Amino acid sequence: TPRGFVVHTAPVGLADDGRDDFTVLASTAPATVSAVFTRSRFAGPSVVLCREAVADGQARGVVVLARNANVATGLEGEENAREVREAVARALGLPEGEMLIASTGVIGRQYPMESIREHLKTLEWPAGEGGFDRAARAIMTTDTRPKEVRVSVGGATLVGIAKGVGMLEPDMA
Amino acid sequence: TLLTFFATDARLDPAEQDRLFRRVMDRTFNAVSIDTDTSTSDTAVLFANGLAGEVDAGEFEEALHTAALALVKDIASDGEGAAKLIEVQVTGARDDAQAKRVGKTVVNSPLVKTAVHGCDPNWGRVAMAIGKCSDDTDIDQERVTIRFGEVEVYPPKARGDQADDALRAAVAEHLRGDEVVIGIDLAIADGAFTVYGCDLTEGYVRLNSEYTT
Repeated sequence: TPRGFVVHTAPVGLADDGRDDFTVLASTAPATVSAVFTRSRFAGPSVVLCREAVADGQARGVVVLARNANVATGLEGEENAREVREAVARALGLPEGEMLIASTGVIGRQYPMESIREHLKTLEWPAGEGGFDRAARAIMTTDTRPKEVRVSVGGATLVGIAKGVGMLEPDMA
Repeated sequence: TLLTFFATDARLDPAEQDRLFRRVMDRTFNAVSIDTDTSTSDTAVLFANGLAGEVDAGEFEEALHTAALALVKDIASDGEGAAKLIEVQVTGARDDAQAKRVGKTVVNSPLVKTAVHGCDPNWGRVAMAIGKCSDDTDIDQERVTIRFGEVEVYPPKARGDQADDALRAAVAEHLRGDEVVIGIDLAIADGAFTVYGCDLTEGYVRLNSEYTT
């Protein structure tokens, strides 16, 4: 519902079920951003990069990958996270620091880069807006159902989507 | 892993927004616990473009609170394996931060969590739970109250077991709903805080045993 939001979703073989598992949520318009994150000693590289992206309180989107958390995947894992984050920004004609990355799923498992590579090469701006439903499904792992919520305030709309029901007691800052 | 992202066309002051986002985040997503296992990857973001013009930061903070909170209960109802949502409401703490510390200890107690699952009014476990906060030496068991739904099981007024027998039965009734409420007063100062979680089912064990997640 809110203006200038578009949603990209697709299967990338994070699990082998052909389920949408790769989301890009972006804004056709510059967005001020507010965000908090885990403070884990095994913070994944997706997190480090986000903390960096939001440092200027200025960000236009997030690419989220579900069914692989990309954590404790050493230098390579850090390299794929740079790679996925940069290539999403780039496919969308956006500056790097204006795009964040978030990844959920198993620990200690390398991305299916071969597969993500090929999808990226097709990635482009979804026409029309909204689709937060697709995004709420596409991020979901041990969740039995999607989680969406929408509110009107003073002529503007605010939507939210969430996920997680295990490995869950956030302590974010 | 918790992931949640919020998107609005509201124009807001960037400063007031971060500040606003933090206060809602601490009351909601920072107030929920399924297994205590704070992931490696949590991420909560809000995107705000000005596309619809200037909203009252106040109206917005309310709106967001209402939103994150719906998603939070939604998280706890869906807790891996869960049959029941546990809402632990703490008041009378020395400060808010103790309230939540006491809240969290309660909802994170396996013994509490299983008692709520089995519908066994084993409130004494909620006593053990509070007791666990052994560094808070101003928690006085003489002054502390406990309730499940609208029934106070502690402290014992009078003598014997008949007060506890009836009303433990009343607790067993309230437990049968899909949402259990634990109320706890400390009688110290005005610290208040509600935390959320869920019963610990056997589904929880099967899921996290038989699958790799």
